[PDB]
Amino acid sequence: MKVNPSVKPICDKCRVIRRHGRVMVICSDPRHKQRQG
Amino acid sequence: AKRGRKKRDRKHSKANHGKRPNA
Amino acid sequence: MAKADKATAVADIAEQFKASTATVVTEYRGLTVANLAELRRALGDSATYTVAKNTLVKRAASEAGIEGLDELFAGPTAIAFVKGEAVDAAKAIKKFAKDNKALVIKGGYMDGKALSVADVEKIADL
Amino acid sequence: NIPNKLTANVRTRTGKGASRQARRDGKVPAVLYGHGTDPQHLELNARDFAAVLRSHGTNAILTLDIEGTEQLALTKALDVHPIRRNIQHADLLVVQRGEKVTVEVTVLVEGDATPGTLVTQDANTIEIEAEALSIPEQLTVSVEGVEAGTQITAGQISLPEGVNLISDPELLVVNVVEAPSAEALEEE
Amino acid sequence: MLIPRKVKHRKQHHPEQRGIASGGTSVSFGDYGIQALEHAYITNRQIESARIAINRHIKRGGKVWINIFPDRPLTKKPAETRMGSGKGSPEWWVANVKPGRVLFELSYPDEKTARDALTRAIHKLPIKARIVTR
Amino acid sequence: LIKLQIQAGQANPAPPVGPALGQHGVNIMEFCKAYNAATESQRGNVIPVEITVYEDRSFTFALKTPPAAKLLLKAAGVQKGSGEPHKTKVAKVTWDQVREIAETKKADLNANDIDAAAKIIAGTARSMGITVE
Amino acid sequence: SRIGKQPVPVPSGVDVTINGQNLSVKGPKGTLTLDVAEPISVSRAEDGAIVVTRPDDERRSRSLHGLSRTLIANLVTGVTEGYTQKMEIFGVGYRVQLKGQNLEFALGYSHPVLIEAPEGITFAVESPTKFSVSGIDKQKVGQISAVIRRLRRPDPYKGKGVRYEGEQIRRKVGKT
RNA sequence: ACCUCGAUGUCGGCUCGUCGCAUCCUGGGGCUGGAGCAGGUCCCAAGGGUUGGGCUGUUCGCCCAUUAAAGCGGCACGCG
RNA sequence: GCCCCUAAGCGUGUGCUAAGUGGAAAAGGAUGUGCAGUCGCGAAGACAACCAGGAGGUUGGCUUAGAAGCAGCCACCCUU
Ligand SMILES: [Mg+2]
Ligand SMILES: [Mg+2]
Ligand SMILES: [Mg+2]
Ligand SMILES: [Mg+2]
Ligand SMILES: [Mg+2]
Ligand SMILES: [Mg+2]
Ligand SMILES: [Mg+2]
Ligand SMILES: [Mg+2]
Ligand SMILES: [Mg+2]
Repeated sequence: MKVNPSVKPICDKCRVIRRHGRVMVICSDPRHKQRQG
Repeated sequence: AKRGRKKRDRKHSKANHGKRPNA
Repeated sequence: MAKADKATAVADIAEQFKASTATVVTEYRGLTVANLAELRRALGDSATYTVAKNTLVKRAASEAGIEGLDELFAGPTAIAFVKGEAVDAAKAIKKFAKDNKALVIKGGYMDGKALSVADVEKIADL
Repeated sequence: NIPNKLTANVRTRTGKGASRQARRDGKVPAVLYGHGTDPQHLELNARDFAAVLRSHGTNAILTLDIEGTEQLALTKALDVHPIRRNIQHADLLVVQRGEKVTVEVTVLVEGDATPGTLVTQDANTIEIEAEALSIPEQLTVSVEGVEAGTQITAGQISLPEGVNLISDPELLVVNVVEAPSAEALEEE
Repeated sequence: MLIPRKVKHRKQHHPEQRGIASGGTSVSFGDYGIQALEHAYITNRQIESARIAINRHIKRGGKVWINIFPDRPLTKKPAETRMGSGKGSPEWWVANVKPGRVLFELSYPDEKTARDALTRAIHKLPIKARIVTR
Repeated sequence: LIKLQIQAGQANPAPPVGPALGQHGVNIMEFCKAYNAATESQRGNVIPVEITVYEDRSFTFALKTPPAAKLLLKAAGVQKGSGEPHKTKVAKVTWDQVREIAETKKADLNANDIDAAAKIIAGTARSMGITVE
Repeated sequence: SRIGKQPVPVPSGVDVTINGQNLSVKGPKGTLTLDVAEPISVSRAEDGAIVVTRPDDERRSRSLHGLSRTLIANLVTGVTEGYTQKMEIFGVGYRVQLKGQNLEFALGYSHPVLIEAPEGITFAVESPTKFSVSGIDKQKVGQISAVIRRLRRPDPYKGKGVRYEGEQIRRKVGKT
């Protein structure tokens, strides 16, 4: 889980969603899982 | 720096018209 | 891909429909690479497996007397043409359909007139 | 090559203030000094004006309806803005339906040169003279099978009938040069 | 890095940065240019960084133009002496940039590649910029 | 199933087909024996094979056509081809030899006539970077 | 929207009772209740089916329409046929058994773990490594399934742990 | 140089504590080029602990034994 | 300034805000939302999804022990 102020989709399947008062990136690949903080 | 920042921010009040003494 | 590519594609659609005689309505996404290549090699003696686009088939249906294909293009469709004899091509297509249970058959076109599923199933035996 | 119709009303007040008010009201000030007549200050509509400019702009001929008095005109200047893109002032020139005016037309490169080359357009506009109604909105220059170190000038541009090139025929418009390498890109 | 061969005056008065750009607003050489939106000084170091970024993102293709040249020097005190002495010596050269002035231009055929290169170049600048076309 | 290219006068090639086929659990001894017994007739040209594995681990190798690249190379006479298409030549080729190779390869190409076979082989040659007079 | 606009086909052997915002359903597998949102109106058509409607097209209503529609759909599906989730155990020495109404798992831990079945949900076992959980509430079924899955740490090297029926977990390899 | 030259006693060490987490350990979790032990990175978490000696005024720093550790700083570079 | 402290509107009409923004701040990140102008497609059935693929030449050449469509360089093609 990478926590950086800038999050963007790395892969093509990686999706961007809005979690509780924040942005987040999700995918089947656990490496591309990052949070905005 | 927090004190000076708060002062220069309160300077931007609707009663002072963006002008105050000592910045 | 490209508009020129699609134009050449429609051109070949016409240039091969002018040569083919019989055709049937199915879907084209057959199965994995190995068995799909086996099926292509099996049907290569009289037919050839191919796919195209809705707009492509729509613009190609204006050459021959198959203007009635507008209602079929009203929604998806895949076609399958035959070069040689059709009594065996239709039999092989029906065999593959009944064996896979994923390639549906809906009809064919012959003698400039559309035929129903029952009609094609009855005329394929003869 | 037909004229684009448009409405226009005289400005009841000039100056920077009136101009800013008109621009806020979605209008565009315009002058119509004409070919030796008294200048007229009109107010065009920004929306349809920009629409026509994006359709067939770049000195497009126009037909102003000034209080029912139809009159042809030609835009010979466009100062949009330094930063943003808004039409803040227009200068239209009467053509009289038959005058021979000289205007700059944009050139466009079409084709694909040798894969190991690169094309550079040095001049975008070219001084062209033709009938008022027969003003070409664009010019085309073809680049097919062109090798490196080739200079296509203005004189080599194929002009339509009744069209003339006012600028010198030696103006280098397009230059096809060997594709620079990593060293050529890093040594600049 | 870019640096003038010689200047008539070594020390200047911190060139003013105000108003809008009068010239160099339209793209002339390249096909896709970057136009700034904030007035600020751009250093030769930043110019070289942007140029290297562009030349690395574009390999064996296209051409890059830099419509700005850093020639205005900026002095600097020894950083430890007291206040009040002969004016410091120049250490870095900058280029007065105003909003609306095109800084860099590119002539790459691939539109998306050129846009990405210009974005990566702008990411190395101290001001906001936008990509425009010829 | 996999199509592997190999020379004729060889035996037990580890790099090309070693791990490409041994991983499937196929016997190599009798396979290479049959391959040699079958290719002993030509013994003068690289010949590929489209190995089609079965479920019972059996195999019936289908002798395919030689590769168009190597056919063009041996028709030109040079062993190493060019690296840049339409920018470097190696030698000239004869229409008779082109027609001979096309007749020998007709049983693999999707073409229908000798003209289409020639068109396809010429496309392959000009993509490789060679042209025939 | 696209889902919230469709009706809910109620089978024959089902009794639907709507009273204001609340809505109860009775079937063979059991009975359930629900409280539809306030900005949405639920009504039983003349054909027995249920239909949810929204008085506006705001974001709240557009998001709650399909939500409530699928909620009542799952409710009727559960009270009619119920829900079931099959699982599987992988890894040598990993076993599971049924002890009364609770499930006893042995997944290499020093002590065997026990999971009790709460109300409205039951377990079943078809093999020492194959079991399933059935119930009426899809939410409770999914919660219990997720709990049983997370009981063990996910191990991608050997795949040891709990897995769903058609689970496809990622697997890496340790060359050392 | 804006209060303080008609006085604000300046570095250490001893005693005495208070507070922030940018956490040395304990606690929980994500990714690992995490096979296991043992590690690298990040997030939350300040309730508690955070050794005794030789050199050198020393702060700091080096070394000797351990321990989970022998934390970084503000409090007039805390406290005459 | 007009909700109490605290004297005056828990004022009227049209819209925005879900973050206590109001009631600090930068580069950048971002399917939050309202308005307005454009462009692609679309009952000639638009996008996603219920359910199903991507051939022959060929493993295009250099590079590699090797690059078979997926370190890279050049072009980036013919047939079914
Ligand atoms: Mg005193
Ligand atoms: Mg005193
Ligand atoms: Mg913390
Ligand atoms: Mg406590
Ligand atoms: Mg001591
Ligand atoms: Mg302390
Ligand atoms: Mg002190
Ligand atoms: Mg009061
Ligand atoms: Mg902010």
